[PDB]
Amino acid sequence: MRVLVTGGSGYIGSHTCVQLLQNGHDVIILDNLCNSKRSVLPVIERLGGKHPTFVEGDIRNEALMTEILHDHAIDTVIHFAGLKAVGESVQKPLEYYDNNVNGTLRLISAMRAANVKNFIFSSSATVYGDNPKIPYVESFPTGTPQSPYGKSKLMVEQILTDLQKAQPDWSIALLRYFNPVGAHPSGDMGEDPQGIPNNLMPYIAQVAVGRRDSLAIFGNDYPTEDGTGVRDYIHVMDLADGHVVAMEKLANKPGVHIYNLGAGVGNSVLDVVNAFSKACGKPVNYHFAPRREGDLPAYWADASKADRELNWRVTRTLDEMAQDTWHWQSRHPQGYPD
Amino acid sequence: MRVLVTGGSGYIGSHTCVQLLQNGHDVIILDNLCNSKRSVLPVIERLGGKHPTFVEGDIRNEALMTEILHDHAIDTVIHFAGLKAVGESVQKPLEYYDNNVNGTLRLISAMRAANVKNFIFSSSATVYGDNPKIPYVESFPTGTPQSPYGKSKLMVEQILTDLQKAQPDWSIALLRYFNPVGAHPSGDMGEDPQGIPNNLMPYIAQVAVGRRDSLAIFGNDYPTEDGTGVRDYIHVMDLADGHVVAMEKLANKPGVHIYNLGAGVGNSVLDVVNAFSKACGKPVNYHFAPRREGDLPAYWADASKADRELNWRVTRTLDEMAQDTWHWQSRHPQGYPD
Ligand SMILES: NC(=O)c1ccc[n+]([C@@H]2O[C@H](COP(=O)([O-])OP(=O)(O)OC[C@H]3O[C@@H](n4cnc5c(N)ncnc54)[C@H](O)[C@@H]3O)[C@@H](O)[C@H]2O)c1
Ligand SMILES: NC(=O)c1ccc[n+]([C@@H]2O[C@H](COP(=O)([O-])OP(=O)(O)OC[C@H]3O[C@@H](n4cnc5c(N)ncnc54)[C@H](O)[C@@H]3O)[C@@H](O)[C@H]2O)c1
Ligand SMILES: O=c1ccn([C@@H]2O[C@H](COP(=O)(O)OP(=O)(O)O)[C@@H](O)[C@H]2O)c(=O)[nH]1
Ligand SMILES: O=c1ccn([C@@H]2O[C@H](COP(=O)(O)OP(=O)(O)O)[C@@H](O)[C@H]2O)c(=O)[nH]1
Ligand code: NA
Ligand code: NA
Ligand code: NA
Ligand code: NA
Repeated sequence: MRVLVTGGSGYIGSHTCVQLLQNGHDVIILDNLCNSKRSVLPVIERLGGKHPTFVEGDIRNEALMTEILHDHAIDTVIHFAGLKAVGESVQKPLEYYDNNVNGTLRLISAMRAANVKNFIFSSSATVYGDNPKIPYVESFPTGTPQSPYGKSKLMVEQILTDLQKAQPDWSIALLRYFNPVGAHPSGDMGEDPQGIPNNLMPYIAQVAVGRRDSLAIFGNDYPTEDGTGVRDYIHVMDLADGHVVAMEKLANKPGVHIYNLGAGVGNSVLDVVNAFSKACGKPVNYHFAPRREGDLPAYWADASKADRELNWRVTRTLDEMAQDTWHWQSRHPQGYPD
Repeated sequence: MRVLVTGGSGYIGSHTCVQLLQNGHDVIILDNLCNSKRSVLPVIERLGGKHPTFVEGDIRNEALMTEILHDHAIDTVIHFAGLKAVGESVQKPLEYYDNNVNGTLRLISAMRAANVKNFIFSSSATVYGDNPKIPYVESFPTGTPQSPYGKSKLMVEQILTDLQKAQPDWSIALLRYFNPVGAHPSGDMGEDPQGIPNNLMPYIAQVAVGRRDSLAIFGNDYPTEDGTGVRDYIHVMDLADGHVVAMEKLANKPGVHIYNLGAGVGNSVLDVVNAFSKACGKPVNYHFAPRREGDLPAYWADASKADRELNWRVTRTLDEMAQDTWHWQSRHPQGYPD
């Protein structure tokens, strides 16, 4: 199929592009480079084994999106583009609503204009809000996300749902992500955050590579087995594969298809730390710090629906997640070149 | 004060502009004329007793909004501009999210750019969602609106709330409207809907003027005293006054100030019909039809907060609402001239 991958040069999108190309799809990447570099492009092509077309541009530019869509006879769109720093979202709400809410709105309006009706959206477990029932199941009513970031995702899910009701020929997949970690097994493609990493894995990795002193573990008094927060970690390669399957199986199948994409099990902060120390060959330095504002103690996905309906399930392990991350971090300590 | 009134040429905004001018404020009206006519302008000036500046333009145009704001040294913004046909919103969701969500986002981003930090937003009782507890109180957590229109309003309230948290010097009033009816007592300014009116009052008025056959009363089997739906009707003049007070009293008072603006009591469809028959001097023709999709049986506002904090309360009656409406309808059967 002809697929437009917005945010295609970023973390999850890069890996997704590789798997898409491996599957022989024609890929057009759209990215504004606010959080990624052109240097990942040749890596995508090499690992994907096929050239993906790249367009530098912004999802907010409806006219350009329309042009791209038509120009490339796109059949389906995978939408990864947006902002995702939770804390920053609290500080700069407008930029989040603009990039995420308006950004998606501009893109789907362009789709309408171009007659494209298959969409895959990068959603989030934040949409469940403060749900005491774990694991989280797609059948659960959404809650109230605590940050502007979380809210922006839930708002987009609602807008897409309304759009589908109004244009019932559309196929829209709402893929709810949990905690994506890992890197392509080659060690040549991975997460390349700028500045202080907000997520656990990359932070640990930077401590391990020697850039940082100690990992601050946010809270050690939660009602979990070891007192640290528990999450559902998923290897970016499994996530990428889930996207290829969803795209292939849902294209032209009218409806709003919601799926949690996660491993279906929880791991604590210590479990992750331990796996990484094991991977890197040295004990990762860490200390206990106060709980992080707005954090939930524990949650993980219920991934039965994706297994059942798409025949998709994770295959990589937590150790692999840590190992692949360390491999990338260590092979490319400065990330992608400028 | 110097106030920018978006949607100023529409129903509620026109009346608000009149009262603002009467209070000696300098008013700048911004409207795209998608649901109003330039012919209301001279009426606003005449009834307001002072000239309001008018700019034809769109809230979505951030650059223009910014320019206006600066050019006119605006101190505060009253935001009435947006789309509000509920049924159409279900059919054309994108236009609603764009005009309402993105439209407000563009406007407040322009405000940021221009250093304007006082805002008044036209909110809605739809934000309470399907709340069984009536009357509705500001202290109630919001619910889930059933239409794209309802959702767009709640999304804006959330975005504004986040904005205020991030720029705590801002003063933002979330004015939740219930069922605005009536017309300026002069009979020369009123609601001028195009095509079939969606709301009860105007529909009744068109039946009365002879344009329509019979009012279809949506449902007669609700758990209400007479079996018809019950709502909180508020005279547009009281609503207008509430806006002047809110603007004057909340300017430069940091926070998110939420107030329901309603009469605080409920009236059924039959009560409204009866009041109008009385006003127009002839029995209004009507029949019972099936319930309207998504309608709630009964709800009204709890307006104690506005009374207490702003010393504001309604003063016009249901009869006045009907009378003023008939007066306008009858004096100007073709509405505002083209
Ligand atoms: N739990 C969660 O909510 C969860 C977990 C991770 C990622 N996600 C979502 O998955 C998506 C991909 O995440 P990621 O980790 O790859 O992040 P990322 O920052 O690496 O990728 C996003 C890409 O979008 C691009 N971009 C940003 N705004 C843009 C715009 N306006 N126009 C064009 N390009 C733009 C960036 O330059 C970047 O290459 C995002 O939507 C993210 O919010 C959600
Ligand atoms: N229960 C409720 O939710 C409730 C009741 C009535 C009205 N309201 C809200 O109050 C406001 C005023 O309502 P009204 O009855 O006066 O409606 P209205 O249609 O008469 O007024 C809206 C005005 O906004 C203008 N407009 C629309 N989109 C615009 C845009 N993108 N840029 C510039 N101008 C634009 C229209 O031309 C019109 O003059 C609206 O926001 C409406 O949704 C809410
Ligand atoms: O420097 C860090 C980053 C994260 N965490 C914890 O690691 C888990 C995952 O955090 P992350 O921010 O990566 O993603 P989230 O689960 O919030 O989407 C949570 O329990 C966080 O409290 C931590 O202790 N230190
Ligand atoms: O042609 C109409 C319009 C409205 N209504 C009823 O009148 C009340 C107010 O309807 P409206 O659409 O004006 O506003 P809402 O309360 O939905 O905001 C509700 O009980 C509607 O079911 C009716 O019976 N016939
Ligand atoms: Na429809
Ligand atoms: Na670098
Ligand atoms: Na802040
Ligand atoms: Na007319």
